[PDB]
Amino acid sequence: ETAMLGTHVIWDFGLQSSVSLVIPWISNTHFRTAKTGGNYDYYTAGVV
Amino acid sequence: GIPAELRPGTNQFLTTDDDTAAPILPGFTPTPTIHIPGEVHSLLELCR
Amino acid sequence: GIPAELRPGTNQFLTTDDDTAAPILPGFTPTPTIHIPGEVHSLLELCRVETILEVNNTTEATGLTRLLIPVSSQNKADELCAAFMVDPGRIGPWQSTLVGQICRYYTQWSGSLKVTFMFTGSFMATGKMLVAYSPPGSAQPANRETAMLGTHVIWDFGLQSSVSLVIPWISNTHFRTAKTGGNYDYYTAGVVTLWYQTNYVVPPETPGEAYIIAMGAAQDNFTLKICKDTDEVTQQAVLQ
Amino acid sequence: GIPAELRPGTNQFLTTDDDTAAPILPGFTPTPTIHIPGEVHSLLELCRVETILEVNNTTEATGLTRLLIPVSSQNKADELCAAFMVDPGRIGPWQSTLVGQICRYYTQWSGSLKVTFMFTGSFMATGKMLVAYSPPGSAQPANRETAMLGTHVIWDFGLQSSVSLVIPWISNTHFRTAKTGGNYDYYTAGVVTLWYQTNYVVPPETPGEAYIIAMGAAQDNFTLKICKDTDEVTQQAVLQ
Amino acid sequence: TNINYYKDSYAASATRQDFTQDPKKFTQPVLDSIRELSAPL
Amino acid sequence: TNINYYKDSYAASATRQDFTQDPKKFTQPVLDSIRELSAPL
Amino acid sequence: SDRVAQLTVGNSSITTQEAANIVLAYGEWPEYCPDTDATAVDKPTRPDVSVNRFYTLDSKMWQENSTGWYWKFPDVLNKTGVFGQNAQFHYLYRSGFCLHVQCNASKFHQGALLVAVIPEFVIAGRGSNTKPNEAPHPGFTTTFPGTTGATFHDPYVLDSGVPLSQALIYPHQWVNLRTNNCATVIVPYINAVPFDSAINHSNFGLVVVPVSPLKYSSGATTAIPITITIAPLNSEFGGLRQAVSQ
Amino acid sequence: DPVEDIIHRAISGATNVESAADTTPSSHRLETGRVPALQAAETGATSNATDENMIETRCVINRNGVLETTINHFFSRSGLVGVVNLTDGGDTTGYATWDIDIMGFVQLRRKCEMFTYMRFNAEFTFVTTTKSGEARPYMLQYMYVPPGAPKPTGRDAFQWQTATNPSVFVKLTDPPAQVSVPFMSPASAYQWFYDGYPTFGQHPETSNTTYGLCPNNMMGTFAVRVVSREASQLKLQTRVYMKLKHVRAWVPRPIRSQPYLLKNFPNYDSSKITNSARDRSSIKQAN
Amino acid sequence: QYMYVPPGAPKPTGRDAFQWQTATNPSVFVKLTDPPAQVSVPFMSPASA
Amino acid sequence: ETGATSNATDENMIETRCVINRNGVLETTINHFFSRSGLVGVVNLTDGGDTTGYATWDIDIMGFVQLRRKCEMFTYMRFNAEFTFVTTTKSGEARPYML
Ligand SMILES: CCCCCCCCCCCCC/C=C/[C@H](O)[C@H](N)CO
Ligand SMILES: CCCCCCCCCCCCC/C=C/[C@H](O)[C@H](N)CO
Repeated sequence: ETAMLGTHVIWDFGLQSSVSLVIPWISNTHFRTAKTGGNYDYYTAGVV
Repeated sequence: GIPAELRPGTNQFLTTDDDTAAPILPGFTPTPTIHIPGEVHSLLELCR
Repeated sequence: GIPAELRPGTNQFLTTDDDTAAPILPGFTPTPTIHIPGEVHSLLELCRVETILEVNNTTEATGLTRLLIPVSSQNKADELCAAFMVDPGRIGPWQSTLVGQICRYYTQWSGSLKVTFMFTGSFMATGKMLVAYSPPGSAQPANRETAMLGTHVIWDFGLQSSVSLVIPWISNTHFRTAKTGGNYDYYTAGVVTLWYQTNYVVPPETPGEAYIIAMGAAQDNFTLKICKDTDEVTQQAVLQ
Repeated sequence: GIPAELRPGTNQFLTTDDDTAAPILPGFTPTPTIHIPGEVHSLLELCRVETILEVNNTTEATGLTRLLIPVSSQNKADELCAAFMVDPGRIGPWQSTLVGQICRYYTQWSGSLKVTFMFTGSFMATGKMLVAYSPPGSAQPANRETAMLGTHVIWDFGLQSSVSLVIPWISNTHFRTAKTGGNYDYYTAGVVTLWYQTNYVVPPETPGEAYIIAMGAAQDNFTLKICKDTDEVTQQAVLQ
Repeated sequence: TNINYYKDSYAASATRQDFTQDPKKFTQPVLDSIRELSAPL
Repeated sequence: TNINYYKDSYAASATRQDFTQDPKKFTQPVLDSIRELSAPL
Repeated sequence: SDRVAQLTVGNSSITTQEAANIVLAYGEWPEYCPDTDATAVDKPTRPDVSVNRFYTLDSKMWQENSTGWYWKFPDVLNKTGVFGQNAQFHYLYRSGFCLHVQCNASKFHQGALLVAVIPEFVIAGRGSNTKPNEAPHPGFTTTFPGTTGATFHDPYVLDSGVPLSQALIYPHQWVNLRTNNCATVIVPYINAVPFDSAINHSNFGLVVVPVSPLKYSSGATTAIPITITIAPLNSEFGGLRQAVSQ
Repeated sequence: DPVEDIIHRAISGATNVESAADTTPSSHRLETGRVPALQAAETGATSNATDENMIETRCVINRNGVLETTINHFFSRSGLVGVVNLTDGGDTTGYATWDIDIMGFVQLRRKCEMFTYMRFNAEFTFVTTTKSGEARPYMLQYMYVPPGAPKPTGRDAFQWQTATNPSVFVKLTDPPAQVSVPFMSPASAYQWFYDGYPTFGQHPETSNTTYGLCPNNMMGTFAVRVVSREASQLKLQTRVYMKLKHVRAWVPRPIRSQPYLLKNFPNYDSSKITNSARDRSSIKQAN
Repeated sequence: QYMYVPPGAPKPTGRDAFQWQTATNPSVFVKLTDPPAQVSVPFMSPASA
Repeated sequence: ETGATSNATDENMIETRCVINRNGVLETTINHFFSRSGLVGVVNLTDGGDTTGYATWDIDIMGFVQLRRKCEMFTYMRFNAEFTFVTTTKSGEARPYML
């Protein structure tokens, strides 16, 4: 009920067994440095 | 309202009087008629 | 003043009379109207809509099982699943439909009716049913070699689980009075029976007993007339 | 004579019925009219005019002090000066207004109202007040950090001592019935509160307590309907 | 389109309705026009 | 060709009849038109 | 082609394999209130993507004896999301809803649910008492159950004293385990007034009633959850004030 | 232009149909993949299967009229919405008061409750008589008391001066009294079902009696007395009939299946549930 | 009170019965001293004659 | 102080939408406000008591309240009038006597 508040897709097993979740670019800065941890958690993209 | 004066012959029921009466079924269309042979109009046909 | 003569029908209150009465609020403009979706004009729209029809009644089934009729694997071939009389104004299955409740405010009815059956069984179950309509002149058929002699449809469980049996308008008179029983059996419409065409086949490890939901409505030739007051409701005393 | 049939509604006297009656003076020409200034046509003109509104009631203030509400230097900041509910047809402040008396002859009302505050303090006194209108859904705000969440005006004592708080028409229904209390609280308009924005500052050797006169009226969208008979006056017996 | 059954006009009905307003005489009876968007004094 | 004896229109009679039907909104409230002769699914 | 389908609103998306078409209630789309129909003079706020989007509620586990459930829409969403916060700070509310019900099951399961949107759905008291002062009244939490929903005592009358067989006169869709695994209905805003309070008034209810019961064979999956997804659509708010949740 | 995203029908239509639908001649069809019979009831759309497609029909030009089924002829019939008992001689008393509710009892209530919203005018007719049915030349006063107007507190009260409240003076031997009423709701339609509360605040789970009530349906009070200074000794009963005219109806709904227990509330008794139908002997035997 | 009861409508079971509310069944209220009551009836047969 | 009421409107004070108002202003005209009839006097006649035989009522519409309070919100009124006489017995009954 919290996780629905973000971008999500409801996917139904069937013929055509694959689904695609796109995760849009959503960041204050134009770029994100790939290094993480420490004070570089500033750049974390999110959790899926 | 419009002035009026009632006359003799008020509140009398004359059985042969030709008038209109209030309809009991508003918006009523009767069963459609069909051709029945032998329609009579005057009794003189019957007499001849 | 203008001479005038009063007639019979003076000082009478006819409840259906169409007249004008003195307004109690001079110079009154009502609250402006707004768009509300769903405006209805005639009751016939209301009639054409399919509504749940109760077939199973008996003394059993309690509340909601009355809507369902069972289908199951039959040992003896050519067996009768269910039946009922198709007069909508008669006490019976049609009282649960909304076409059957709206035709109880009216004396007579004319038009074609349609009955819809939807099969709620499992995807892996198959079968064929025969639903037939027999115009009057006899009681319900004893066997389906008789029932095939009337209007019928042979229906095959599959994708698209619903079928529609239309029951054409077939009567000597243009209209049929909704009252039945007694000498009003003259107006009986007929009986619709529901037969097993072949059987009800199911694979192993799958439920062997299923349900057909039944449905009813009217078509564009269906009309009513002579509006009366319905008998479905009663009141013992004033309602506080 | 011409045939005719009498209907229900014969020989009834409907007090609001619009008819003609037989004149008692044939060939009567009335005294010629002359120009009298101040002719009124609709009561809405009468409604738009601001009238003294009583806020202070209590058991005290006697006759004319009821019209005034005090403002004075406050030790604790962010304090509430006065409040009242803005329903004009409800018993309360609006009974002293002439818009509130004319809306008691009518069942319903729709439109925007405006409230005017004029500051009668001395020329050398300054201050800022916050007057806010809170649409329904809660009792009056406890603190003005809540009261700022509604429609409000921040007003500054100065030359041009009057300010106008308009209270827009904000209701689900097009009209609001003037009756209140009980289940008619459904129609409550809201509460208008009057807060100290900063403080009331005064130089030395000048009165430290002043008065704000309050005022009320209607705007050009304000209308009424369903004229009734008012409850403000009673009579115990015939008046000799 | 009203009707009078007598030749005395005062016996008639509510006659014709009318819509007329000039609250300006009660609301703003002032000799110097105050523009509504500008300071009064 | 009806008549109103008062200037308040709500005092009138049944006024004029009318014939209007769009059962389509109750019967078929579906966003993909189903051709009546073809398979629904 | 018609079976498969995908919705989208806001940042949320739904895909369905086995769906059967879509129901558009009363043949009208949700709209903003026109200038002629409007009454309140304030400028309403139109949040769009922050409000309009799919919200998923907790799931109901459907059991062989299940009697059905119901919800009230400008209720379930009052305490959840940004939609819920606008609803508590605003006195006036208007919007339509896009509604989606989802129940999976195998080709070896059988049963049918009736999904229906029934405007101004008023539950009733259950008892034989004819005296108005001692008569039972159906609780607060039974009338506005909130997100968790409430269950029928006797679904045959829909708790309204009205036959369920005629519930097909309402915008409705069947979810039949052999045919489709989901039901979808779009509801325009309907009411006698242009705006109405969200916390006091419930425009319409939803009813999922298991007409034909749930039946399967030993060894099949027993737990069959039911999940509902609702998208407030084309929303409007007005009459801003402090938060009132009750 | 500086930002792009700020830069941004129905389904069917109504056909005027004066008479019932006709029928066109059809013949046998044998071919594949054309099947008017197979329908899907899951889609929520009713069967579009017609006569002409299912079996062979003749050419029938139908003259049967559809007019009598319009909602505007369906409510054109008058019905009894209330009955008020007045005894002028008993103790003090002297007046009778009746709060206007057309839900008072059944037949007309059950009709109006198959629509959620109704806008319309009304015509009230007052049939007054003695408990014995006889008529006597006494004059009566019927005063309508809109919401918020003070109610009569006695037979001699000043409330009856009626400088504003519309009144009807009629003698008891005369024909019934009849008046037209406009649409007086503060909303745009009457609504017979309101799910919600009239006020904000707490809502106990013990006594909810506030629930269900719609203030927009409260039209106030109808009062009646007999005009004299001395109290007459008689008993009297006033039946109120109303035609319902210029009617519009929205979002229809099902009829009441169960007997009505209360006037303002849709309560029923859950032990007595009627199972609207008639019981039968098994299935597969029709009468 | 003269109430017409079309075929299939429930008949009055007593003077106080709810049958007399007449929300549908057309009625005629007339005092006994007044002129006779008179109404028009259409052709109501389900057949053509 | 100027004696003129506030000319501040809605559109100027806060942000408003476009509202086209269909509400009628007609019912508030003075000519529909007095169209309602009211009781201006009541006169008691006893023909049997002593000699007497007649009743006299000097015409004043200030006789009592509700209608008086309405007409006194204007200083000057010009108008026509329509009088209606409802007569009955002290018991309320009617009897075929000519008056
Ligand atoms: C001289 C007496 C005239 C009386 C005029 C009153 C007319 C009232 C308006 C029509 C009735 C409105 C519909 C009634 C609503 C419902 O019955 C209840 N208020 C809700 O339970
Ligand atoms: C057959 C009887 C007809 C009576 C006709 C008399 C009409 C009188 C003219 C209208 C009333 C004039 C207004 C009355 C003035 C005040 O009530 C008092 N004179 C002042 O206190």
